Formats: sequence, structure tokens, C-alpha cells
Amino acid sequence: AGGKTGQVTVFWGRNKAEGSLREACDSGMYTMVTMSFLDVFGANGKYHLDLSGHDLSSVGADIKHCQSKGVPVSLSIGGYGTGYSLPSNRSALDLFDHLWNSYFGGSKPSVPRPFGDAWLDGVDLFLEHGTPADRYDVLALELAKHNIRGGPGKPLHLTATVRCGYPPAAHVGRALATGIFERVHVRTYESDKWCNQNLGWEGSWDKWTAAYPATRFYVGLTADDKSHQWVHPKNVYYGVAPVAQKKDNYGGIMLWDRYFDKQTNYSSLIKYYA
Amino acid sequence: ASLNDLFVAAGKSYFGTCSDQALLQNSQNEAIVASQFGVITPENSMKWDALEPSQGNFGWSGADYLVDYATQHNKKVRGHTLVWHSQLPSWVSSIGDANTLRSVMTNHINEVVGRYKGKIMHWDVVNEIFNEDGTFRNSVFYNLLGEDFVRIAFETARAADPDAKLYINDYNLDSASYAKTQAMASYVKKWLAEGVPIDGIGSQAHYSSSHWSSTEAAGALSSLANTGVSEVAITELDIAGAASSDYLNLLNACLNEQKCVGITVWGVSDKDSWRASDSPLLFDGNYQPKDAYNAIVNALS
Ligand SMILES: *[C@@H]1O[C@H](CO)[C@@H](O)[C@H](O)[C@H]1NC(C)=O
Ligand SMILES: *[C@@H]1O[C@H](CO)[C@@H](O)[C@H](O)[C@H]1NC(C)=O
Repeated sequence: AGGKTGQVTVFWGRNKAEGSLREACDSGMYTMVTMSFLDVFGANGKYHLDLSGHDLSSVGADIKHCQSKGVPVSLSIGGYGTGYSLPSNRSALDLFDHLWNSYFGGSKPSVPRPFGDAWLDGVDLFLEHGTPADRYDVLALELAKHNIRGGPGKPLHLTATVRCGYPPAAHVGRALATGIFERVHVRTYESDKWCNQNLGWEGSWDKWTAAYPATRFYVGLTADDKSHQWVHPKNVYYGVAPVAQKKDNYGGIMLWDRYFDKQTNYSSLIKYYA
Repeated sequence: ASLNDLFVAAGKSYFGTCSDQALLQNSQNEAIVASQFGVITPENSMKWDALEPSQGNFGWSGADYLVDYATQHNKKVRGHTLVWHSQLPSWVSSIGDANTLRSVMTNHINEVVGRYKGKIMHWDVVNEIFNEDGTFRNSVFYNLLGEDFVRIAFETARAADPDAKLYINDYNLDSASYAKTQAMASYVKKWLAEGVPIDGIGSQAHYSSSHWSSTEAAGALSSLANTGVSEVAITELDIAGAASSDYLNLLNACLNEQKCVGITVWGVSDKDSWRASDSPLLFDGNYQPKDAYNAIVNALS
């Protein structure tokens, strides 16, 4: 069986009123912060990062500070918008090159460093939209080459953030079939009538965890205490955490998002259940 | 002093706690349960995942232990809980057919209530059925059976044990003007008028460190009583920080509502709470009374 891991991953970047990345790391509530979202990418060489009006000029130093406190920072690509796709092998390698040389260890004069010499700790795939011809598998395999655990380089935590329902859409399945995703965060706070904390999340959790035994699974919860799919912290202690942790490959809790968590202090108790 | 003896002397039915087999086997904890609390709620052992882990295959060991402890100790029991979306086995939420769910839910209630017939003071028949904005939580029960799941559940429990008081229980019923509280009151009033056998509303009263003021508790509880329901209870009280003045506000919310039968605090020692880091109970991590305990004793003495 699994058990508590103490791991809490939070999303950041969706609301400029949520405070800085530094503030989130300095809270001590999180073991990973995932910036969101690289919302434009595809086959025409155009890329865009959307951090919702947050002050970009502070982000690089804040990433380095988070890391200095032992909190890794990853970047999530995709989101709920319609501005991204990955329709070819070449487009996936071009996206790898953009991520590597913009945000990680690569330096090319022709690739801007939006956050200077800060070097991120992972990539998350939040692929709400896609088609079966997308090649996120190619991207995943290229990122996995740089996940160094001991030696020159540093870890790269490759993750996906997926809808509650199993099985996922084909573009996601194609990526996960590479077998090298470190973590998957299963969103259980959405309004999918048959798959959310109010109805059906556990049966889906059983299918997800069984399908990918080498991957660590995080239960995704909302920190918005007004959401229809919010879980009272007591029901995380009694229900969600003990159930999820029966799986050998339980990894932790994922929280959507820093803005809600800053308002409600959900993680102040959740960090003890994860 | 004994919390239960004092509250009964003050004209109430009980002062209660939660427990279960492991905690009742702990000799420090058990001595406090014995001396202080007249009613016990099973913390987990009567939830559906414990009682009916696969369809028609019931498991009774933990629940039987708690009921037998209470019988032996001349204590009463709040059975907890028959219909709830949380700690529900996945086989139940996988049911796709209304009529199948009606059979499954009726059977679950009939067997559980029937087994303990004549041994249960209150049943939390349905639990946490409302969203914060006053709509029904979209659980498998509501999604397949609609609002009628409530009436079916209460009717089933009543037939299986006519002597148990049947409660609807929920949290965040701590402010009279809050949407959820108003919905609970509205619906219970309507269901009473329709002949649904609801005897009580249970208000859990889980006070966080950023909650409604405990000054609102009296009015909230009275608003639940004012539905015409026969009784109300505070069922799972715990309070971040356990300030005496907050605990007294809740004590007095009960004392000043004629229909409130009692208070249950949700455990004995802080260390065994779901919220231990918030020190929310009446005894500390070495099972010693805290300031709020002494304040309650002074108030009833
Ligand atoms: C992507 O294309 C390259 C060049 O053709 C090929 O060698 C590689 O195997 C492809 N990747 C995958 C995973 O299909
Ligand atoms: C959130 O917790 C912090 C301490 O971690 C505190 O400063 C703040 O007031 C809390 N917010 C609420 C809603 O109590």
C-alpha cells in the first residue's frame, strides 16, 4: 500500500492578485510550484507564455529563491485555451528546443531568456485540447533525456495534469504510453457529472493508478471553498487521503490554485494529510 | 466533574463525543469517555464503506464493538451515517440506474438500522447533502433519484427502527443568513409538511480559524429549530484554538434553544483530531482538561 508523502503541488500564474512566486514558496505550504500556462505553441514557430499580468521582471529571481528554499518550479504547457497543438514530430522537437533554450539549461543567442539564467525543474502537460495526431510523446521522450538523478545536470520532473475521467483522450494516452512520466495530477474538482469528488472520482483513480504503475499519482483538489466540488478538509483526512493512499503509486495532493489557496489556507491542513 | 452529568443537570439530554474501537481500547482515552460523555458517535465504523464494502456483504465488527461498549457503559449512540457521498464504496457510485440505486440504498438502510434496532438514539440518516449555495450536492443519490432520495431514506429508517430519532446532518450551518443554513431550514420545513419522518437537524459546527463568529451560533441553531422539526443537536463540534469564549458561545447556543437536545464534541484529545494542529478539542495531547473544559464546567456549576 502507499501512504502519506507530504507532497503538495500548487499551480501558480492564473491570477496576478495571488502574490509572487517567491511568496508562494516562502509560505512553506508547497513542495512544488507549477507555473501556468505556456498557452501558445504549434507548427508555425510562435510561442507565448501567459502569466496573467504577473510582473515578469521578478520571476527569474523568484524561481532561484524558491529553489534556494528547496522548492522546485515547473512550467505547465497548454491550458483551457485553443491556442496550442503539436501536430508533428518536428513541431514537438521545436517545442522542446524552445522550452530547453528559453527556460532550462540551453543557451542560444536566437532564443530569448525571459527569466534570465533561471533554469526550471520540470514540465507539466495540461492538455485540455488536442487530437490523436499530436506528438506529445516526442516531446516527453526528449524532456526525459534531461532528467538527471545524480551526475551533471539536475532533475526534470515530467508531469501531466489530466481530467478525472479514465481513459484520457488519445493525445494524452499517446504521451503517457512512453512510460516516463514521473507524476500525473488527476483533477477531481471539475464539473464532470460522473467524475468528481461528489461522484465517481475513486473509480477513476483506481483505473489511472492501475494503468501507470511506474508513475506517481496526485489527487487534484480545488482550494476554492465555494466550488461545488470542494472537499472539506475533514473529508480529506477521513476520506480522500486514506483512500488515495491505498495505492502503491500514490504521490501526493495537487491544489488548484495559489490564488484560491492564498484566500482560504486550505493547504495549512492539507499538507498534514498529503 | 462530568460534562455529561452537568449538562443533564442543566436540563439537556447529553454531552457526547466520538470514538471507535482503537480509541476505546486506549486506557487513558477510555477513562475519559467513561466519566465525561453520555453519548458516543462512531467516528468511522458505521460509514457505508465499513458496513457494506461490497453489495449485500455486510461487515459489522467495528460498529458492533462500539455499540456493545455503549450498552455496557449505559451510554447512548448516534449512528453515523447511512447515506453520504464521502467514504462511500466505489460500487455504489458506479450504479447507473435509478431503480437499482433505490434498491441498494433501501437495503443498506434497512439492514443497518435493523441490526441495531432499539439500540440507537439518533441516526444521521443523510449527511452533507447541500452545497454551500443551498443547492443539492450532485452525489450519486441526488443525480439518480433526485430530491426524493431524502424521503426514501428517512422512510426506510423509520420503518426499520421507529424508536430512533432520525436526523439530517450538515456542516456550515453556523450563520442563520447563510444560503446553506437557509436551504436546510427551507427544505426541512417543506419535507415535514409532506410527511417525511425527520425528527432532527444536526449542525456539525466545525469552526475553522477563519469562520463565522461564534456569536452567530445561537441564531443559526434557532433558525434550524424554527422549521418546526422536533429537535436539533450540535453534532461534531470542534473549534480552532479552543478558546473558552467560543466554546461557551456554542454551549449557550444549545442551552438557549429549547429544542437542542445536546452537544457532541468531535473527539476527546487534540492529538486524535482530524485537525490536531489546530488544538480544537477540550482535552490536550496528554488527555488533560484544557481551559475550555474548565470554562464549561464553571458555566454549568
Ligand atoms: C521523430 O522523428 C525522428 C526523425 O525521423 C525519429 O528518428 C524519431 O524516432 C521520431 N520520434 C518518435 C517517438 O516517433
Ligand atoms: C492564512 O494563514 C496565514 C499564516 O500562514 C495568516 O497570515 C492568514 O491570516 C491566514 N488567512 C486566513 C483566512 O486566516
